[PDB]
Amino acid sequence: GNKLFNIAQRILDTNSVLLTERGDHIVWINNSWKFNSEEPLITKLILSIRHQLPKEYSSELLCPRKRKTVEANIRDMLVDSVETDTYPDKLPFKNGVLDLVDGMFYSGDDAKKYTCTVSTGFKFDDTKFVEDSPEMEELMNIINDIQPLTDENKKNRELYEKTLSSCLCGATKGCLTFFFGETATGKSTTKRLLKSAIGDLFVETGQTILTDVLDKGPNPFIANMHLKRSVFCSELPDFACSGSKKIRSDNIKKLTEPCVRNHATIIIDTNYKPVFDRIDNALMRRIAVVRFRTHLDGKIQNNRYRFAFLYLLVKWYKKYHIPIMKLYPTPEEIPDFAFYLKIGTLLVSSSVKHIPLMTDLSKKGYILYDNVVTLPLTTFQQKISKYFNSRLFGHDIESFINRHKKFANVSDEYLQYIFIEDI
Amino acid sequence: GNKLFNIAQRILDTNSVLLTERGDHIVWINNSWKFNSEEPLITKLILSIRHQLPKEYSSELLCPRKRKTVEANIRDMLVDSVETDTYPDKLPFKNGVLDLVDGMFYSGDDAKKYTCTVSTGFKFDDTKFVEDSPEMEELMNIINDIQPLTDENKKNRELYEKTLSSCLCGATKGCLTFFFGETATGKSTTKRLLKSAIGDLFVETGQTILTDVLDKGPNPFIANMHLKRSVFCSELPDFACSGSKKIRSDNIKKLTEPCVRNHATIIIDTNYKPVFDRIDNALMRRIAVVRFRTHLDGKIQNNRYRFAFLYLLVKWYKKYHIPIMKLYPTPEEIPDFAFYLKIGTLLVSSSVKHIPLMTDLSKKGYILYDNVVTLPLTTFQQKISKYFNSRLFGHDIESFINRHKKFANVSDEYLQYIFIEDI
Repeated sequence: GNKLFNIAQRILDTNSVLLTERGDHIVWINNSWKFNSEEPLITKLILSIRHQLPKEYSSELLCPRKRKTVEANIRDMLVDSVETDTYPDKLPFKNGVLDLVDGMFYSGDDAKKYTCTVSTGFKFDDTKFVEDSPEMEELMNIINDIQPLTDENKKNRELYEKTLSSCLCGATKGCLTFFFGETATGKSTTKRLLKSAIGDLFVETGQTILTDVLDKGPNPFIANMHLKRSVFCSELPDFACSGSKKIRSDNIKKLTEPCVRNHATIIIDTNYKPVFDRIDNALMRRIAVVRFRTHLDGKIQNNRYRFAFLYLLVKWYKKYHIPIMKLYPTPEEIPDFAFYLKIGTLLVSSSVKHIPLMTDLSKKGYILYDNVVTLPLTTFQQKISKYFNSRLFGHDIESFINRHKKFANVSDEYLQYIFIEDI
Repeated sequence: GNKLFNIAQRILDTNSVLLTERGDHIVWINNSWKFNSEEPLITKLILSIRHQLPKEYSSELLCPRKRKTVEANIRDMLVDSVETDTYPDKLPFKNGVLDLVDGMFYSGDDAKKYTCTVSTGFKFDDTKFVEDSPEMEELMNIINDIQPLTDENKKNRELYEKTLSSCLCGATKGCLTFFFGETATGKSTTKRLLKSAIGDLFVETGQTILTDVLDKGPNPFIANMHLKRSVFCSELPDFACSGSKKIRSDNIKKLTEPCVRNHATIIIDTNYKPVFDRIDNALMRRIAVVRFRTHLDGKIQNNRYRFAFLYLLVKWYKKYHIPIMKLYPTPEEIPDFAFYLKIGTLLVSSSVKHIPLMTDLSKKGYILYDNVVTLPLTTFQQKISKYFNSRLFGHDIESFINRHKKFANVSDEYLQYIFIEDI
């Protein structure tokens, strides 16, 4: 056999080139995984790899024709595709990868076992990443001041922790966090703090994507989120005042779908209660709200506590986080949302069980027209007005009636729903 | 004579490369058929098959130039052309193919004779596939609880069994199926079972990109379904309220025929009565409805019932399904159709034989217009009111008279339809 095939076999044995599902080849150089298409990097690896080879095989990887032949031989013997960006339990660095399972830092060729195409953008240091230090002593007071240790907030505190516990674990988390508070309440103190802790992956924006459809075109806002670990909405549109675009909805549902991969959590800071275009029953299944009831900079700007802040995060991924990543929505604390569940509980549509009960509802004023319960117009309106405060609620009631004006005819105005309290 | 020519002849004799009359060659490598729109794979196949040859025709199969020469010789020996995915009774797995008419599993080169370019995405095994297991016992318990064998539901049960087994998943089948019943009655539980049974080939979609024209723009759905086996609509209540789009009948006609391969069954399931933009001839033929009126847990997540669902399906296919996948419509239980069927039966276009019979209709007050028998305007609006209630059927009557009226000159509009109930 010729020497070129043996050299190619040896290079493949020292596995450094992999084939992706897109048909491109990824190479291992400079302790990093390079993935490129316009510039072939195979020959560059061939030139550098010659040092750790027998001298007889060496001194031949100099004429470009030999390197081209070796590259062709390597390319012709790769038939199995592999997947990238797996193990959603470790995070990369400029010098290796840190595993959350045991807090150990793979470095050098140990990183080859993980196909991580991104990095935190800065070097990793084991120093200052300890459970006890002067920075360790001077910390966990800002959080306690910002997050009270009271029992009623304690669970909320855990929920407040949970977001950061899910901040870096990327498994296409569909959930929305709403940090509610006011000025100088410490909510902004955590702002950009993760940028000190994580960096590079931390990205923030305003309302540009909050009031528009991401499918508008090939904007960068639908390109960078494919690999970002987390995102953070900022600013205060103040939906209440005139001129706001309210909420462009279903964008959250669209982004919940993987691809079009996506592993960035979304956090929105608000000093006011938001106003939405509409409400769908699935919306309460994703959004959560965390409040703050409380109300020096250069040191954080120096990023002294970069490794120190990571340790309490590690403890938080130890707590309530190892088995599952699940985020539990809390629609109860969301205003303009309790009304929807209240009217849903008190009002039901045509079900299987009401078939005999119409016989009773006939004496309740419910006509049995079209084999369904029909209530005379404005009768339900006055019933609700007696069972509610009207005013702001009454406007929402009228809006819901307009949205669901289930009228068979223009002359025949009725409601297809059934009053629970009528029973 | 020429060693490379003999090698190419032997490789062709192995029957591993085929032409697909589309400018591309399919290659049988890694126990699977792969296309050639990617980088050429013939050289990879040659390098792989290298071993199964004499050493004399093995040593020189290392230089890329000789491999390219052999490939060029190989390309000149193909003048024929074969199709892909022709047999409709085969279900392709990752490690083999399952027969449906008989019941047997190929695994390896035995399955090479079948040209299938798709797979379920999961490897198939005889273990947990046979009967007499706790999983299948739970399986009949579940399907008997959800679908009782009562005489009321016996037709519903038989249509439901047919619809699941209606997917031979190998040929284009029309008659878009419909599922209606009470929600939260195990109807939604079956979609996860179907997802487990099918795997990657199963795709479900909600009401999105459905109420509009699917053909406009290069939509991914029309691009991917060419080699898909089962795609059906998700369970969503119909948007019959204010500010809601309607169901376009042109899309049904577009999807009922293969694109210029629609070998998939389309099912629309919901617990809410749909509404219709327009009606026309044969549209009731392409719709079939199965009632779901009649009314586990973590075992669905671990797909422990993934297997044995296929023995249920194949037993259904053996049960009265093997004489063709012909479907039958059920438009009786659909609104906007009963009155349409009645007016179709009660009215017929007048012919020459009805010309003298007009004299009898002359006793009823009908007047001939343009020396041809017809129905004068306003002389039948009250006639229809006798047969059908004005309040509900008046909108349908006015819509029909606005759509189809054969509006002639002023005071000469004519209706070439007679009443068979009167005569």
